Amino acid sequence: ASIPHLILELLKCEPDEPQVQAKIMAYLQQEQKLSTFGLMCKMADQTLFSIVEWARSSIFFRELKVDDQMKLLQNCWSELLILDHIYRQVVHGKEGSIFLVTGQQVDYSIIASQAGATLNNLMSHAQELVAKLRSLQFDQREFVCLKFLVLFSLDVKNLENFQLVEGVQEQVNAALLDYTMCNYPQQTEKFGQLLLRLPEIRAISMQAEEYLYYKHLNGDVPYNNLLIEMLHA
Amino acid sequence: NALLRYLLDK
Amino acid sequence: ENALLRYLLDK
Ligand SMILES: CCCCCC/C=C\CCCCCCCC(=O)O[C@H](COC(=O)CCCCCCCCCCCCCCC)COP(=O)([O-])OC[C@H](O)COP(=O)([O-])OC[C@@H](O)CO
Repeated sequence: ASIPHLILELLKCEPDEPQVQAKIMAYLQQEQKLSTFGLMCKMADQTLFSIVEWARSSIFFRELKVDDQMKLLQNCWSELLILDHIYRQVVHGKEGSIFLVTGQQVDYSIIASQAGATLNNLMSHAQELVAKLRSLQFDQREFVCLKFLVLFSLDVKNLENFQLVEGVQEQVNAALLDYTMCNYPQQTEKFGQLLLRLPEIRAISMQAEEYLYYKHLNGDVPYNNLLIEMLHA
Repeated sequence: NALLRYLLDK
Repeated sequence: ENALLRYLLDK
């Protein structure tokens, strides 16, 4: 490939997947009379620790005051989890099998038989999104760009340093515009197919929070975590 | 219990 | 507001 310099820097921030994977597996084995949905909330929770860790030592994010950092992540935590999940399905996913953050492949058959209406609407919207990205040969350069466009959002209020946020939007957009031009020249549509996937990720993630809040009020989400604290505002 | 054991075994 | 988020961003 040919990777614009800014994308090379964003790539260096990607953590070692294999270590996150066994860290989350080992932790779940320790928590040990747990229910299926409760176990997955703990797996999503620890994935969110992993997301905050990545953001914390990322290029332009490390330069923000903590209050700016929180505002940005309170706005995009669920989008980052969805994007993370979606990109895991493009690379490692196969025929009828959700690839988990812990490394295993649960057959989609298992989820279909046990999932209610809300979760079916969510899992299915997620899968049509995965398949759209699968057909775009979505790669890691494009993925890390989308992550920074999601993180450095312009829909966030009360930012002390709105100038630096607007600047990384500007530069990441232009870096992605550059990468699609060099690597996929005769595929003019590519850039736009990636940007139009952002509204959809936002929507799946608002839906996911509403689902997770429904489950929390039903008493299914075991006592409080990073996920419910993000959910609380 | 059920799900976690399924994950380890394959 | 978010005591846990703050903890994870400081140390
Ligand atoms: C991919 C995006 C969708 C997932 C969003 C998850 C959000 C937060 C993290 C929680 C992770 C949950 C894991 C999946 C849930 C689960 O364990 O499945 C359980 C069944 O067993 C299973 O399905 C076990 C297999 C688990 C596979 C995990 C796949 C998800 C991968 C992780 C996602 C990571 C990204 C997250 C981002 C936030 C329970 O299903 P349920 O009974 O909760 O079904 C929901 C039901 O529809 C709600 O009630 P209702 O709407 O039927 O009631 C009203 C009715 O009267 C009118 O319609």
